[PDB]
Formats: sequence, C-alpha cells, structure tokens
Amino acid sequence: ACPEKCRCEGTTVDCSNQKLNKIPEHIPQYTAELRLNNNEFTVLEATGIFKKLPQLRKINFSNNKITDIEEGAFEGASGVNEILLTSNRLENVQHKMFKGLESLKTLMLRSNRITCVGNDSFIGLSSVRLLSLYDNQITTVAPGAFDTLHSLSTLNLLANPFNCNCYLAWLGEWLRKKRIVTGNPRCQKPYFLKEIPIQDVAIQDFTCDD
Ligand SMILES: *[C@@H]1O[C@H](CO)[C@@H](O)[C@H](O)[C@H]1NC(C)=O
Repeated sequence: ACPEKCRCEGTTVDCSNQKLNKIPEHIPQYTAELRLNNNEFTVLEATGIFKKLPQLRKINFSNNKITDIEEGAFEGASGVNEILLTSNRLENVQHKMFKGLESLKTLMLRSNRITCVGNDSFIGLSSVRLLSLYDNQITTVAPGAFDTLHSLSTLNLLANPFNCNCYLAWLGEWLRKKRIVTGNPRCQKPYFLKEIPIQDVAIQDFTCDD
C-alpha cells in the first residue's frame, strides 16, 4: 500500500514536492524507484529501512538542501544502481556516507558545494562507472583520489574553480593518461592560466607560491 504523502504507479514510489523531512513511513517491499526529490531534506540520517527493499534500484534526492549524510543512511542498500544527490548543499564527501551501496553504478553529486576531493572521499565505491562532480566548488584534488574507483568511465569535473598550483600538478598527468571522459576541466587560478585545460599545462607552471 502507498505511503501517505507519496504516489505509487507501477514499481515507482513518488514522494516529490511534499515539503518532507524524513523518508515516509511504509515503503512497499516491491518498490524499485524511490523518489524523494524536490523536498526539504536537511540531513540524511542512519535508517536501515533499506535493509528490506531488495527491489530498489534507484533513489532520487535531487533538489533538497542536504548538508550532511550520516554513516548508514544507506545501510543494507546492496541493490541500488544510482543515487541522485544533484542540487544539494554537501560541503564535502567521505566514503562513510556511502557505506551500504555495494552495487552503486551511478553517483550524481552535481551542483553541490564540495570544496575539495579527499585522498579517500570515494574509497570503496569500486563499482561506479559514472560520477558527476559538475558545478561544485572544488579547488584541488588529493593524489590518487580516484585510483580506488576501478569501474570509472565517466567523471565529470567541469565547472569547478580548480587552482592549478603545485598541489594539482599530478591531476594533469592523471588526466592525460587515464582514458576516461572528463569534459576537459580548465584551470581557474592562477590568473595566467585561467581557462586553460588542466591537462595542458606544463609540469613547470604548477607552482604554489612559497
Ligand atoms: C592518503 O593515503 C592513504 C591511503 O588512503 C591514507 O591513509 C592517508 O591518510 C592519505 N595521505 C595523507 C598524507 O593524508
């Protein structure tokens, strides 16, 4: 039976535009797509309702105002292929956020507020083949931040204020060596390299200034 604020058409449970804080009460066991987008979520809490939703393959959190995800917001979600977090307020990532997503193939993180990627912001997501970081606020990327992601084929870096200082030298190399679609991200600082693709800059000009 359909949860109160939602709409249940086939195997999709739609809980769009409902001014919602918390995931609705009795999500039917059969469900395959849970839509939570366009609500007002602030923080995703540890839930374990995903433990008994073995059919769920997609979850939509687009267009909320999520600042944090607690470890185990996704406990037992071994089935899901894609979670959409596009348009939210995440300020960074930690693998802890995604404990439980054993099969995740798609992670949309587009249009959040992530200021940097960590040497293990994405540890353990060995199955994702598309990760979008488009339109965030990323300044650098620690070395090997991506080495973990063995399945990765499309990584959208575009629309971030990359600082091409000595700290981002390595990303240049990585980009030109890993045959992986990125869109061709461009340097935003320092002034003399603005709007030049990262991968293009000579090893000599990455020079964080003393
Ligand atoms: C990145 O390298 C390892 C691998 O995850 C990690 O333990 C370490 O904290 C990171 N390096 C530094 C210097 O923070």
